[PDB]
Amino acid sequence: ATALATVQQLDPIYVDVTQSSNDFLRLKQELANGTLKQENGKAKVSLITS
Amino acid sequence: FSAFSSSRWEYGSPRLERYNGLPSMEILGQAAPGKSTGEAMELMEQLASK
Amino acid sequence: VDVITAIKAQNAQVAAGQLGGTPPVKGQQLNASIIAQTRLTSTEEFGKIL
Repeated sequence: ATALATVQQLDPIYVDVTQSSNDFLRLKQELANGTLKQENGKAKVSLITS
Repeated sequence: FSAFSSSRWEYGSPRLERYNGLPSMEILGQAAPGKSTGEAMELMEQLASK
Repeated sequence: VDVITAIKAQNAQVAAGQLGGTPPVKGQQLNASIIAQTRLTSTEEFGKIL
């Protein structure tokens, strides 16, 4: 079970982001009601550091 | 904090007064430049009687 | 002991604060009081302590 060493790749990076469920569902309902608009495909994600 | 809490609005008094142990409110004001204070007091008593 | 602890934890007053409280940031135009968990007032309310 105990690992010997770790090898990591850093050129691309994953970011796992936490959303409250109620806000997610409310925004989904708003988008389904025609109040919101979507563009192309995957939405843009920006970062703010510490 | 948004996963288990809600929010709403209400109406409340920002200043509660009490006189001699009972809830009360106060009106403060002077009299006319050309009349006595006592006559104004009597008329205010008559108005409060209504 | 558990009943006493639960009563002391769920039947207590909490000082919430104020929306737009002191010291405000430049540009705020909304100030209001915040209401939170208050003292229980009825037997039906008092019997729902978990």
